[PDB]
Amino acid sequence: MIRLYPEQLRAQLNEGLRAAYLLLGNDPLLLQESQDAVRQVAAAQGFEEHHTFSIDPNTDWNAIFSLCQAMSLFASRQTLLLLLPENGPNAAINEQLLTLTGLLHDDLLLIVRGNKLSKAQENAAWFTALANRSVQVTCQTPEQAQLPRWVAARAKQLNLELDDAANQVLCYCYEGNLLALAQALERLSLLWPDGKLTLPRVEQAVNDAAHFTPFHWVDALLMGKSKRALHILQQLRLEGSEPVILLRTLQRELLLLVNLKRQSAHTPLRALFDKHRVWQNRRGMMGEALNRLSQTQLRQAVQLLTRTELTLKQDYGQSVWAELEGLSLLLCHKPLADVFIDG
Amino acid sequence: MRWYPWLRPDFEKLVASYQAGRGHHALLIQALPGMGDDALIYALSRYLLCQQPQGHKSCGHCRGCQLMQAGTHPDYYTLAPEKGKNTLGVDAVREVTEKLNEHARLGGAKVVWVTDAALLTDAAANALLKTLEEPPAETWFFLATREPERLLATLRSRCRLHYLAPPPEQYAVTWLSREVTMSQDALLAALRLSAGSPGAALALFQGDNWQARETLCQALAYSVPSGDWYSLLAALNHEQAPARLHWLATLLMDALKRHHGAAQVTNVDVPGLVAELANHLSPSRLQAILGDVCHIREQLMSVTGINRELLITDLLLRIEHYLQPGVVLPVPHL
Amino acid sequence: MKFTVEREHLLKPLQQVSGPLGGRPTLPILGNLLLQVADGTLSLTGTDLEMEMVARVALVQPHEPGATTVPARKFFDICRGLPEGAEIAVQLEGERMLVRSGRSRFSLSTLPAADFPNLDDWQSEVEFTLPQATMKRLIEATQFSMAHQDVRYYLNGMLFETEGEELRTVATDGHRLAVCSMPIGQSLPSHSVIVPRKGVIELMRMLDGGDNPLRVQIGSNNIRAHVGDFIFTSKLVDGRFPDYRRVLPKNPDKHLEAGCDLLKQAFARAAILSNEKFRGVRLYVSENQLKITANNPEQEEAEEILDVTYSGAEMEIGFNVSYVLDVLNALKCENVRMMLTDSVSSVQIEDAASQSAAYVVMPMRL
Amino acid sequence: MKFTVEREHLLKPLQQVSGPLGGRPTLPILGNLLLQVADGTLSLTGTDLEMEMVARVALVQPHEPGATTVPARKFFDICRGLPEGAEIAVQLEGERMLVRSGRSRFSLSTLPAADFPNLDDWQSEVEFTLPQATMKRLIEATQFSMAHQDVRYYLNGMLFETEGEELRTVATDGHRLAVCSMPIGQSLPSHSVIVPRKGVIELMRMLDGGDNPLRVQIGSNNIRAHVGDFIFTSKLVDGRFPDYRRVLPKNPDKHLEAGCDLLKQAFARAAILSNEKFRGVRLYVSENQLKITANNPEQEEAEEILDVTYSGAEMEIGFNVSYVLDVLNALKCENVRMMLTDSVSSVQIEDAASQSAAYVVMPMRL
Amino acid sequence: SYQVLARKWRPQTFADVVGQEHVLTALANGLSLGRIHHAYLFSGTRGVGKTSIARLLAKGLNCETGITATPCGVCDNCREIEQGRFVDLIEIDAASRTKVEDTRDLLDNVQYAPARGRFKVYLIDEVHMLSRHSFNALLKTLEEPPEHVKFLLATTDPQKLPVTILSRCLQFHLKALDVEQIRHQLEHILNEEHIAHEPRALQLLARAAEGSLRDALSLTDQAIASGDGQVSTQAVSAMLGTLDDDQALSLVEAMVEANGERVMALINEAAARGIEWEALLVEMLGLLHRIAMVQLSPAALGNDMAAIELRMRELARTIPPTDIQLYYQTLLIGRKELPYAPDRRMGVEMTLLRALAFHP
Amino acid sequence: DNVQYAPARGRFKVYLIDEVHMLSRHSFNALLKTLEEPPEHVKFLLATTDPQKLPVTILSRCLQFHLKALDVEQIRHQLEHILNEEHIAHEPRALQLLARAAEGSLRD
Ligand SMILES: Nc1ncnc2c1ncn2[C@@H]1O[C@H](COP(=O)(O)OP(=O)(O)OP(O)(O)=S)[C@@H](O)[C@H]1O
Ligand SMILES: [Mg+2]
Ligand SMILES: [Zn+2]
Ligand SMILES: [Zn+2]
Repeated sequence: MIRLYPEQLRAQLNEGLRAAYLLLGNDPLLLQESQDAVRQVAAAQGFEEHHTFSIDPNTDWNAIFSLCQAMSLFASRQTLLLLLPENGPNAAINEQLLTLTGLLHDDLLLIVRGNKLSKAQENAAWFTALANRSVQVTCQTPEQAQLPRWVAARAKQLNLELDDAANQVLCYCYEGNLLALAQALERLSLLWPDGKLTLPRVEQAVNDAAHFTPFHWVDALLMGKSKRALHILQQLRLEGSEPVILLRTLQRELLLLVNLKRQSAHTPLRALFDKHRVWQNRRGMMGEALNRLSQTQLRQAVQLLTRTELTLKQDYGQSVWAELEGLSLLLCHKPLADVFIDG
Repeated sequence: MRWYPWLRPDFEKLVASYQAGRGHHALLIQALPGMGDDALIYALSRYLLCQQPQGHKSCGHCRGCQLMQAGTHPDYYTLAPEKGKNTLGVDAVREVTEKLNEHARLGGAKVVWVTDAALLTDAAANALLKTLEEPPAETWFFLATREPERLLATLRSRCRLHYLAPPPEQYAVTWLSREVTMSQDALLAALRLSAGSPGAALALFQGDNWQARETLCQALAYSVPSGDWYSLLAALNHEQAPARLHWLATLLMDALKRHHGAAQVTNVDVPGLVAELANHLSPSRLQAILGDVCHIREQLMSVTGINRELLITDLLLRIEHYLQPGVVLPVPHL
Repeated sequence: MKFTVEREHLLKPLQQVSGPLGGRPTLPILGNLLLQVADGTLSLTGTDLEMEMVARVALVQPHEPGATTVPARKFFDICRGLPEGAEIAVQLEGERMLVRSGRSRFSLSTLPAADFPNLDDWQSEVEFTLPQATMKRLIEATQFSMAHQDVRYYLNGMLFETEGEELRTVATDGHRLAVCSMPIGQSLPSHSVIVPRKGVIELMRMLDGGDNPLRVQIGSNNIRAHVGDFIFTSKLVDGRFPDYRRVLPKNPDKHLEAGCDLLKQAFARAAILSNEKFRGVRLYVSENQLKITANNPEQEEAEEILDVTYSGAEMEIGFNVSYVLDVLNALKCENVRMMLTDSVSSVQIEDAASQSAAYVVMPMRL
Repeated sequence: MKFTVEREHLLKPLQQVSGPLGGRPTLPILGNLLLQVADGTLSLTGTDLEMEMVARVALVQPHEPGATTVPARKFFDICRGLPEGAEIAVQLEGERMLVRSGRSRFSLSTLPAADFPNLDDWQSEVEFTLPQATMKRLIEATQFSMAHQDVRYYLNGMLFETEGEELRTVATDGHRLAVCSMPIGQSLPSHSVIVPRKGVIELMRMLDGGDNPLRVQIGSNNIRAHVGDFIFTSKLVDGRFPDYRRVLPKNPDKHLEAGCDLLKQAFARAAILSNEKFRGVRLYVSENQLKITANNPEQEEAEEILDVTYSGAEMEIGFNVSYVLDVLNALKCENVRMMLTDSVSSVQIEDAASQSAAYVVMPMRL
Repeated sequence: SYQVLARKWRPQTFADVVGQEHVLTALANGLSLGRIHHAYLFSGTRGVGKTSIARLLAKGLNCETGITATPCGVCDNCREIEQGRFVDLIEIDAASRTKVEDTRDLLDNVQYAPARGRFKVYLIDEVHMLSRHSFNALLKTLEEPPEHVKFLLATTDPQKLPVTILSRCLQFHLKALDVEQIRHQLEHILNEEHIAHEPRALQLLARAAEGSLRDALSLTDQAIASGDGQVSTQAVSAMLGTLDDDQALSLVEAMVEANGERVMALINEAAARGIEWEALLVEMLGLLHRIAMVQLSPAALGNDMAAIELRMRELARTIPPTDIQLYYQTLLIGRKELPYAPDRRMGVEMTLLRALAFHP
Repeated sequence: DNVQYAPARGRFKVYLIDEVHMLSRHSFNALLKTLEEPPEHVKFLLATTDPQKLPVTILSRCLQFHLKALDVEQIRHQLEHILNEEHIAHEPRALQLLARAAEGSLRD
């Protein structure tokens, strides 16, 4: 029942392997390296079989049952990996997992990879049964604040030397794409064996390959950093993400902000936050957004959003991204006369 | 569907044409909601499909009448949108036209009923144009629409237009009073609100729409003095948003007419709210707000899948902006 | 009122009526089967709003007149569940029919028979009788030229034309015409009607080429045919089928005779290298010579030469090889006569042995 | 280039070469067969890159040497569509091929033979003749155990190892290994190569129980088989087949000899009475007793008792019914001997009379 | 069998068609000279003779007596075309045949020679409904078709078609029929139908036709059905909801003189009498235009309004031209938005109140 | 698939694709490989009214030639020449009106 992290998982494996393993999170590089380390430790221990299966209703289970109830002809103590679906286990998958836990054997080394389960999905019969001998490695992608420390530690483990400028450049270029960040670190190490990576060194051999989500864009707009908002909008545009989801995500927070600002005239903020049941970590962010802009704003923003939606699903043009970045700049502490944007 | 008394004359007229064999193949009924145009179309189809009609009414016992009662007549190919949708596709028109393309099984006449030509798709209407121009022998069409202007020019040209005018105001008032036990003022307000078309007012009374209107009126009464129009969203955000916008538009129009001087108002049931709204707002502000409300209602009705709450709150914010002194008020212009 | 039925005799009419019926009739009662009893016979009827198929079978046990409706799916399931060769007992008791399967009793929903879309009275305009062989031959000769889906609604069926002692079937799709006429032995009024695709297909799949003649009666709007114990009625279209005399070539001067087997083999061999989509071929006809040529978009040339009898000049005619092959397959004779005027005119195909049938093919213009 | 043949002689080899070649080709020329006439022989290769089927036919007419590639499908259609017994004369004019048959002519587009994927001049590492019977026996003995679909690509096929005057085939799918050896009679260098599933399937398809000595040539990455005047070349699947020597138990002291037919019928009865999937059957063997029970915790235990000739220690093993049934089917005889060491070991099955073929399976842990 | 006037009186010769002299002359001259194109696109408003002219051209091309400017209408092919039976005249609906297979078979069967006639006419209706891929595929056929097929294209609005289609087609702009032409055609039809008619009724029906003759015939049939088989002025006025009285002028005077109570009372009583609101707006627009005209030139006023002359003249002396233009603009704005208003009464009241807001 | 085969009689197997911009993105990508390295006896002649829809790769793989709308004077001169060749009476004002009506498309 031990919750651990991939950074310190090597020591946990070295002190002794565990019957059950499961990697939960969203970071691809951390999950991949944890899986590789576990598999290598198992192989050193003497496990030669590395069976992998993907959980899906279309996929069968007779082969899985036969392999879990049977050894290997020219090996022993197999290892089985299960790739959970992105949405998460359903009732049938829950039945399958508890069945697997029922006949689980010590010689089999269980590994599970997939998106981190939710609170409702956290509790389950198979999960409780495995809790007696379950070590779960959290594999979430570090936040922007946690990114510089993570990349600095990664570089130090690689015997490289990074300054503040190089760390900032790497964070900017590979925000949320830590796999590409590590690949870039390896490439830079190969290019310059000396190990000293100054700002020209990193900047001349890097590319903008960051990946984001619309929630990150809304957070950037709330903070008010124009450069980050424009960068994330560019990344989402290049990724091909449709603007409808961005518009909806922006609209939700815009309506929340408008309601809070209008009803905060004679009502304490704490009572409103408690009633709305918003995230505790977002209380200060919402306060900063509210006090950063007055009622003069949050009015042309809504009209601009409505105009954007109309021009999107009525004219069916391609200038939606221009309107989105205009609204992004508007939400920041900018003049934005709105004559250009037709707010 | 129900057969309202005021359908007696018009029906008796239309059937007379079919009594002489000179009836128009394509008939377009211009009737407001609640006027029972569906009942009129059903009665006309029953008369047409009756094997041995007597006078105007059908016999009620011939094979055609029995099939109509059972609702399985091989003829009488009706067109209507899918229950889970709100528009009629071209495929339905295609298959109905193909079925009409051959002789009637009973050897009598074939009837086609389009429940609402307004919901008909442009492609569907254009496909229907050919069969409507030169229908096969003994083929009759019965279209229906609230606003024939919304239909295509060609389709309106093909059809013979019959306008089902509503009854006299007093007749509708007394009919509703006999039907629903409520104050005559509320009945008159509903009738004027429903464009003086009984049945639609009756439908409004039957549902919870009356309580919604009362809540909206109370919210507007609270908002007008304080100026906090945003709270109105609470009483406006609903699946029936266009109806609530129409109610608000009628209230604003009544206030404006009271300002200009008038003896009758649509919202007679709330003199106090109309008086307060007229007193607390200038005629230019009332006109601007009414135009904005009507435009947003039209956008909500015409546009499909538009974010309702977003448009409503944008309208509320713009209305609040207009009330601020020194702000230029937009004026309608084609 | 007791209904005693034998499973072995019950099987056949039920399958025939359930054939056209689908999984979702789209109406609550359309898929239901109307069972009626009159005098000493019972009729099982099924309709799909555009056809009515009724099987009439006699009985020996006493009964009383009546009519009722039974769901097709539940009835078929009950029949399947019962052991083969057993007896079926059905009783009309109240609003729900009662079926006795051995010691078990089951209740089945019933619906009024007055709601079934079936004709109560029938009027016939022209009626006659013919052996099934005549109709089978006529349809086999004419149907393959029937159009499947064309904007010209009148061209997607078969024209039945009864003139005096002669009965004729005509079909076309704008590119090929097939006509088959022959005497029937009795005089009839000059009447022409059009039977749609579904009617002809159902008639063919229902016809068995038996020795018992069938009676056909055509009314103002519908056509009904009774063969043995089955009666199928469909509704016509009356799209004013084009006159077939005009489409035929007017005095085709150039006549050439050929062997049906040789010609069909040559066309089949040419078709392999012809355009798989356009399927066009060229025929250079000269004195006792027929050169068939075919090309492909890849420029694959296929040429062959056939010896025939022909006294005309030299000409080049384009054709659709598929239509010619279909005509030859539907011909089934030892000799084939082709009549034509010029390269830009329709070409007629007949048999020297008997002219009871003829075909016309529209050439290719590039 | 020019030659003349009869469609009777070409119908079979064209079908053979064009059989495996199906679907769209990876390269356009791979969709075309390469035919070459030289020294009185016409060889047609239906290359599939991975596999090459070559059919050779004899030429007696005054041909002319030459090679060219032509699409297989249309050429085969042309050859098949001609009249039976007709002779086909093929010539090359320009970049096209002309086909003449009596009064019929065809033209086909031909790609240059240079662009055809050339069969490299790799010299066979081990070439040797062999009768068909031994090869067929080896394939039958070592084809039921190879994995049909496994992540380990090298286990999809089976491994042929030639050592001295001996050829051995080993197949496995992760649980059982079947190994069959046959003395070739001629000393050869040691060499191991994995043949893929499709290659062996095509090879066994080629086998027809003839008297032609089947010549096998094992190369660095290609295996070729000559049967009479037909050649089948396949690309050996890479990887490294696990050594079978370690898999074979050293001293399986415990022995069990029993009638093969008795075990076959017992397993068939268990399978038919235990059609439910999963839940491998558990067999308890004791002195003159064998009780097979269904592991199904829900389905009733269809226990079956047989009187085997075993008189050793008693134990219960949870085997898979399908696995043992297939293994016993592969060994079709009257008696069978199974040797095991303990509860956890690989039981080796063999014929009580012959021991050339071994069937080392392992129990399914319970 | 009884047929409506639109079907009964469909032109059967180039002389029976009313108006559109230029296109008819061009078609006749082309047929006479033998200079015939392979693509005739007809553009114009509804009810102007698209299908009629297309069918007449098809008859002229397919007549058995050679290519004739005026088809006889009695041949086998001529009669079949008149009855919609001619196989070589394929009438295609663009909206229905939008799928890929439809156009693919449309351009695949062109090679086949005509079954009966000398030209395989393709009459495609409302061509603007075809998909872009359909136009792209049909460009080749529309450019260099075989010399046995003619494409006849009909569309309400030609601009929506791809520019290439317009380039490859001869465009004939069917002018909207004027009031005089519609009145003359209706008079001729009623005289030939042995139906009595009044000049006022014919004028009103022609005015309400809005330039389309099919709409005029439909209105005439509606009046016949309602008018007990008599085209009477009173019956047509009741059917069409035409004021033809001083109510419109009184309401305009009230609107100009503010006095909202009078305007509201007038609208209330008009609604009680059940009139057509679009007719009321049109009448107001006509009155305002007449007031402007008399302000510019007093001689431009007729005698029909003599009973209301002086009062009307008073407006011409009292209202400055700019205010007249403002009122006309407001009335036109109301006209545009009347269909889209929640109710016709609400739209009219909003328009009149907006006009009332304006004042010197 | 049939591009590799040699031309029937012509020295090149010229391809002329009309309105190439209508091809799907996948079709363009599949065509890229043959466009870069076509057989020596194969020539591609793409054509489209809207060149901005084409992928940048397609544009870079081929020589572009953007035909310009013909001048009004050029259209008038061409009309005069063809009418003179056909022996048809014409007036300068009529030719000017026709040239004005035809914006830049000589076909119009
Ligand atoms: N120019 C015209 N001359 C004579 N009759 C006409 C004319 N235009 C319309 N009509 C009459 O109106 C009927 C139908 O109108 P059409 O001739 O189809 O005009 P249309 O433009 O084709 O209508 P659309 O565009 O399909 S709605 C005809 O049968 C005539 O009776
Ligand atoms: Mg028309
Ligand atoms: Zn009746
Ligand atoms: Zn004629």
